[PDB]
Amino acid sequence: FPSIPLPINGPITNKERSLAVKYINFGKTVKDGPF
Amino acid sequence: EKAIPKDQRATTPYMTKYERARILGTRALQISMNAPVFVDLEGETDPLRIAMKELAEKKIPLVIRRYLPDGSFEDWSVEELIV
Amino acid sequence: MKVLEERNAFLSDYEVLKFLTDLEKKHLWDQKSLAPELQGITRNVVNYLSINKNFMSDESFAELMTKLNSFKLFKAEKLQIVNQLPANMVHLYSIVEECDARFDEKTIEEMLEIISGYA
Amino acid sequence: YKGEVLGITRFGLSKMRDSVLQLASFEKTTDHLFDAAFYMKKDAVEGVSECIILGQTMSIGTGSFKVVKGTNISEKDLVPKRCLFES
Amino acid sequence: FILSKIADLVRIPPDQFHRDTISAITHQLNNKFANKIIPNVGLCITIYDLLTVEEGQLKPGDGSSYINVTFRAVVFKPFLGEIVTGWISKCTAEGIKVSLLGIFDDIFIPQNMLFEGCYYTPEESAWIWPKLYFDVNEKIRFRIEREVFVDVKPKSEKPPAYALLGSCQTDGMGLVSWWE
Amino acid sequence: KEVVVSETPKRIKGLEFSALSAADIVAQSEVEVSTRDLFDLEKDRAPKANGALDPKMGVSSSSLECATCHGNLASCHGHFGHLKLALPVFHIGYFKATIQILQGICKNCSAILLSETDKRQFLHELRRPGVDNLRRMGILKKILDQCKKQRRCLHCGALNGVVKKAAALKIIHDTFRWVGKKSAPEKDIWVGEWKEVLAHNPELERYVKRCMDDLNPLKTLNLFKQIKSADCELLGIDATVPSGRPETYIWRYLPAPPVCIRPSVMMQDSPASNEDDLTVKLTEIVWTSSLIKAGLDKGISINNMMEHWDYLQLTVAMYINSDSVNPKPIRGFCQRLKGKQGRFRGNLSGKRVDFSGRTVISPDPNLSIDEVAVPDRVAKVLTYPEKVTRYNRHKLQELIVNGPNVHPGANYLLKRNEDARRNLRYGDRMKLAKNLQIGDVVERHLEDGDVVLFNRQPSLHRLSILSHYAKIRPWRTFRLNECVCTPYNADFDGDEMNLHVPQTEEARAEAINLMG
Amino acid sequence: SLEQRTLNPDLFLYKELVKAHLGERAASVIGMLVALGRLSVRELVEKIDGMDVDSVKTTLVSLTQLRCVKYLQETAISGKKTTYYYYNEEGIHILLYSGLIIDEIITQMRVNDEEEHKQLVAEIVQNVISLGSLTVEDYLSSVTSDSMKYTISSLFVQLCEMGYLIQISKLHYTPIEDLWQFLYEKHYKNIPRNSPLSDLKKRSQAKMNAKTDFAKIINKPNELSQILTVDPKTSLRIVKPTVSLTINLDRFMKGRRSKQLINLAKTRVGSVTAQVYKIALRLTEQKSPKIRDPLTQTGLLQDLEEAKSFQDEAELVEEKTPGLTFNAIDLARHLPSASLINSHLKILASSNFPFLNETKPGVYYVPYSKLMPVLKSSVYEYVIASTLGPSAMRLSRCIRDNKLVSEKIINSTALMKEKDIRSTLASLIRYNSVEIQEVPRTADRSASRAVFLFRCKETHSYNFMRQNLEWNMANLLFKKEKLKQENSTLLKKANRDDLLPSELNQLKMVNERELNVFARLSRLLSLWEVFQMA
Amino acid sequence: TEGRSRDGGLRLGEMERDCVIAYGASQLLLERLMISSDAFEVDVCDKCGLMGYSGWCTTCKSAENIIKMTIPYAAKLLFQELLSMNIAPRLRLEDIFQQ
Amino acid sequence: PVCKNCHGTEFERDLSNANNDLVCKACGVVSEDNPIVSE
Ligand SMILES: [Zn+2]
Ligand SMILES: [Zn+2]
Ligand SMILES: [Zn+2]
Ligand SMILES: [Zn+2]
Repeated sequence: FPSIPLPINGPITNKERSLAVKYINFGKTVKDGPF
Repeated sequence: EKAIPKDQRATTPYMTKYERARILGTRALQISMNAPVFVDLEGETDPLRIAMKELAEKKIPLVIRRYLPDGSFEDWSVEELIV
Repeated sequence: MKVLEERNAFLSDYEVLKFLTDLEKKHLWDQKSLAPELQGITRNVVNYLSINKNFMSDESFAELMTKLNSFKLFKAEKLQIVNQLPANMVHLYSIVEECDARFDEKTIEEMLEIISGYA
Repeated sequence: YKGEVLGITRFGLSKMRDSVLQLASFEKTTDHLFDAAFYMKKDAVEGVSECIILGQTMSIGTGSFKVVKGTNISEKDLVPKRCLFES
Repeated sequence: FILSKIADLVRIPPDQFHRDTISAITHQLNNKFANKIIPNVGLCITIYDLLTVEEGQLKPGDGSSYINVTFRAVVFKPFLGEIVTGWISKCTAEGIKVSLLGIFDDIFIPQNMLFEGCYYTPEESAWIWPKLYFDVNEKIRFRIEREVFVDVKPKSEKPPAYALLGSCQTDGMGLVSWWE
Repeated sequence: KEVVVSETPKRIKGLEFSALSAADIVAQSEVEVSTRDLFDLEKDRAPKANGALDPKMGVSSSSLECATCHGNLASCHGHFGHLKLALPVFHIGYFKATIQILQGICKNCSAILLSETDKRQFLHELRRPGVDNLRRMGILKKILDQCKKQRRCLHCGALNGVVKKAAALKIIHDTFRWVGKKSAPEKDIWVGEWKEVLAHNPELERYVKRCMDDLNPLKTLNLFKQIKSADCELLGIDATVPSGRPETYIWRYLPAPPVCIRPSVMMQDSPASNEDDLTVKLTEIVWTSSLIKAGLDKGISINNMMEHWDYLQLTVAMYINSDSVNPKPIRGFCQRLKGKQGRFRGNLSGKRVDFSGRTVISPDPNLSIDEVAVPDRVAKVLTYPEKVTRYNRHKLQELIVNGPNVHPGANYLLKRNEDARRNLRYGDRMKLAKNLQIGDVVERHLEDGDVVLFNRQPSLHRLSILSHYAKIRPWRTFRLNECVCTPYNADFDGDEMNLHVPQTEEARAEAINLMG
Repeated sequence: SLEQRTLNPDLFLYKELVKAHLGERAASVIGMLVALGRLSVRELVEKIDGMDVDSVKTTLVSLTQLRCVKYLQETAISGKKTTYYYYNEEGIHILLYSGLIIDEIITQMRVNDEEEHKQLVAEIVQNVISLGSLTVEDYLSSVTSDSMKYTISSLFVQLCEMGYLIQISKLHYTPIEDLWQFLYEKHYKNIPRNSPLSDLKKRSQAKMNAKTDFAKIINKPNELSQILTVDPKTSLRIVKPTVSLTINLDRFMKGRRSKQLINLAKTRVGSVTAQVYKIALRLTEQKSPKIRDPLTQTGLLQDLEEAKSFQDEAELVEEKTPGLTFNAIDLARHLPSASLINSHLKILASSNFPFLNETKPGVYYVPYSKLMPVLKSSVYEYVIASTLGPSAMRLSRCIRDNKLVSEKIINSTALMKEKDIRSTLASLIRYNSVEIQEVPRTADRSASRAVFLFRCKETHSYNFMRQNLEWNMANLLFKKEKLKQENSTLLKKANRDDLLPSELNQLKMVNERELNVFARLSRLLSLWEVFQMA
Repeated sequence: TEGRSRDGGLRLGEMERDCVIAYGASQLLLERLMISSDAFEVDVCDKCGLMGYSGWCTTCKSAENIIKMTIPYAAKLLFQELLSMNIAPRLRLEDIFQQ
Repeated sequence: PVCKNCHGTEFERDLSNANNDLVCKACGVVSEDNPIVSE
């Protein structure tokens, strides 16, 4: 319903798909931690 | 802030002007909803007039719970009141 | 509408007949006036469990409960096996687990004659 | 009774009692409504002139006390049917 | 066959003032709690006793007597492993409609704990067996694992209020006449 | 179903007011009124497409049906519609309170004009338990005195002067308070931009001391939305509710009231319906907002649309309170809650009621005090509900067989299972007399023994009303005993008084023992 | 999603980010703190509903360890001591930026190649801040007795003494305004009675002494001479082992700032000079002017005679600091030729973008106090040129140099057709990049007898879109955990094994779509972080 | 409706509301201002308390927390046109019993 | 238009007793009382 997106809508590159790995295991570290 | 027994009873023992409009007010609705009355009625109608006759023998099966303004109880059986 | 607690205690299946037997008493000559909704449900309970018991005094019920619950702590299942296929040990094998490797004594033969003596 | 002698005008009624359904029942109506929800006020319904329009049992007069029925029972038959719990 | 400490208030019509209190509070709670389900508890049958009762209050618009009380009643919660012999009244092509005859019939129990030759044969049979068949109106032994409780009404039959889970994992399951 | 249903009767402890959010409007509305025109030229009876007297919004007639809830007029409680404004406007009720919310805060960084160790002292006076409304707004007077006496802000150092009305209904901020030092980083940039435009069209120098930067309803929403929630309680509004943010106090969406509030009255001089004042005020704003929304999309002049956006700003402030016309005046919301019996005296404090009557008075000595005499032609209209019991079963059976043409009779009855009423002038009575289930209620006429209230209409004091017994006489006028005339100060010169009759049993008892 | 898009400031970001990977009991407590400001635990209890008094303290000590809030104590004279609790602005940024801390360590530290701690130094950054505060003895007591611990212990002095691993204390852990309070009256009570003259000048005595100390107190954690232990046996250089430390974002934010400038370099110059500009900046990343500027955060920012003094000395810090003014003879050896490093640096002075602009002949240094507003003016304009037409880029720049333009001269300065600009300019009114100035020809602001002037208004024009991205940072990760609410029956199974064939596919389609999220979260993170240079 | 040809019905005024209140009466004042004249049946919600129709809340579309009461029609109609401008009469409910 | 028990189709507005109700001749059950006139 709303138009005009941001210009950053692109296929993920191999420069940062390894960087996206470091997020999800960081959340699995802390949430499976003490708290 | 709870029930108050007979010893620490510190208000009037008197059945006030607003009591006999409410007790008689709520009794006639019970009569009109087919609750059985206790007194020796003759042929009467008019469920109010059967109530204020039955008040004269002091056989109301009720009890008034007066409130102190601090949210505390105070109880008085309707036979213990005098008019 | 407040539920304070759900599982206060248990109640044995004799009182399911016994307390309901007195409920069958003061209900205007049940089952024999053929010549509300609460009546029809409350008779469907009493007949279903009694046929299982058929196909008595409460004292003789009581001492065979004392002999049975010889467990250390894991006993509570003695309440549910009171009328469920009497005189059958392969029935009792599939009810409680880890008893085929613990009841290798003369207990499990002694428990059989109590249940068949109840029959 | 609130520290200073004050009239019975608009300016006076704003300083005695602050119950916004009663003040709207007075002369200037909407000027006490918008600024009530602007500050997000909160009043219980205990005065008489707002128990009228909500339509509830009035707090005063013969609406002070309540009517309680005798229950003609004591503890003499309030024991359970406790029998044969676990053995 | 267990008790549950619950509390609720109950009204009294004025024409039951002539009858005594304990029978009156039992009667009006019976037809409220006769053949009813309880949210997240189970199926209440009949009021057992009366623990403690307060004083009767009155609503001024109605004029009847309204009373609150605490009491426990009987409710059928066997166990999560209870052996029981029910009956049957229906057979379906993906499971089996085994429910206790006499009381309630809102039960669908599957067969997910049995062997590898289990399907439907439309010849009044369950399936073809690798053995005495079983049919309507006879004692059929089945157990219980779980139950599902939902109390949501999406206003705009499969009644989902009180449905049990059953299986027939061991031998002798499907008919009680296979043993004894 | 086999499921228990149980509820207790409940009460209302007290109201709390709030402004509902800009997102809850579409949450509680369910239709939308984008289009304009009220009646389609289909030549149908109820021609309404989407944005009109909409049949799934409500129904303003007796012969149609509400397509949302259901029912014609007995059942439909009405439903709200919502609009969508093109670009925001001010709220005329909050217009007094939308400038107190701005005099405290910075016009550049949108922070409150306080120091840190000073603001912590103030809201301490909010947190103590003993606070009533009279001093809670008392300390809110001091919090806006302290801010406007402080010239420059705390986060970007920007200048901040004063802001007030422009005596339309827009507000302007004077950021110019120089004392004797004009060497300010605000002032040098102000002249630095201004001589650039004086190069061209240089006729404009006589306006400059008048001209001043404004705060339109678009940038004030962007100024309110910038602010943090931490300083909210210091200037009146609080957090912990979804609608507590202070951007909701100006319009962005407005709700449409259900059509029972604005009934389509037919004057019955012509087969066209004369619609009330309130629809065409809401109708003309969806036309202005639609052509503004089309105006920026195709492209229209900024010197043209700024008065079209001034128009609905002036127009929506008339839908609420019609005193801001700056002048056959249209009736508004604020024009009917207040005033000479609009609401709160003519419909909510003092109401209009059923079961009354009104004739003139004439004296009579021969009847006792407490005994008002009621004529019979009014006495077989004013009925009284009365339940059936074994104490009075033998009377009601003889009374119901009389019927409503002889005097001691009834008019209506309710059996237990039926739900509406039973008319007694129609159908068979004697067969209906025979059943008379014991839990039922009939409506007998007034007879000698019931309870009648009676008062003069100009009521001086508390004792101008009092209640009497009734007894029926075959003449036509009200008669009372003479000794009670001195409270009524009657004078028998053509005045008339009314009579009342309660219709419960607990009011029948209370009227005697307190007003006999 | 209209419920959320309307009544939610940055609180909609802060509430869910601690709700993302941390317990749910603590997401509601700091939502109460940010909403209501500051409060004690004693009256925290009735603001929330459903958390017991001790259950707050267990929840609050759970949130304390990650350094996500900041307490402060004041006592009553007749009363006991009370402890207020604030919200920490940058501690919650750490678990926001937590993915990007990992990728910078490898990129700043290129001295090692195919090391056996590639797994471990990325684990150590995940091991220094995930548990919260951390000291030396807590990681040698792991399962590894030695496993060359002396290499790994001495690895950190290379990794800590470059910065951004400063010993933790109470200084950065208590707020700055309240830190500025109790040192102000102490120097105000250092001067007693009987110094009578110029009472309005005697307030400056504590005020000038505050600035000298307030720089020294913030330098105490920056003081690196007290985090060393030169061990005379078995070692050459090691940190003090009894030191509790965490990450410090101050170098990281400056390092992220230098990551932003090289992109602006690669746009305004080709490939050869962009490689030159990156090398010289890395040498001066460890000591730079502060990006947060805590001295301008709070204080006497009201009056212009001091508000100008917050950048007069701050500029004078930048050019007169010995640790960055490079002589352009050091740079030729660090690249993997004294004429070329003059020639490629000569054009940095020629361009009108003031980086390496002004200098003393022979030395060179880049300024920041007159640079990053051109960076703020750079990333702002092209985003407008992306989200709508490039004609809107043309109208924006026409109002930049020409201030307060009317509707006749826009056709004289720029040149497009007349009907098309109004279908473009009005789009820029709606987003608060252009403004309205009104001039009345008649009395009482009569709308028809008026023309309408414009302005840039450089301060409102950024603050709109910064919250338009903070909400956009907050909107997309709501679809992260909401996506985890469905398909929850198998992620519990996928966390249990450590295998149905058809169910494995719907674990992949919920995997590459959230893989797109963190890439789309990173790209607008850089477009946002430029608006923190205040 | 006012008017003899409009089939009448009397206006019980505002100082007549002042005339009853001095008698201390608290029951026939309620019936003559709600029951005999203007009685109306409203089902209202508990949480986020504003009105709803026959079986819903239509702002939290759950239709569970519904508590039936009765109020005058002149009190319902205030609670809608006052909601037409942007102020909300949020209702809050207690039970009568267990004082 | 259709009664609730005997399903009659004719309704006769009685206007003698100032009620102006709606009721059929067959059985005597009212359809809708309290008429709503548009003033
Ligand atoms: Zn509807
Ligand atoms: Zn500012
Ligand atoms: Zn609700
Ligand atoms: Zn009929």
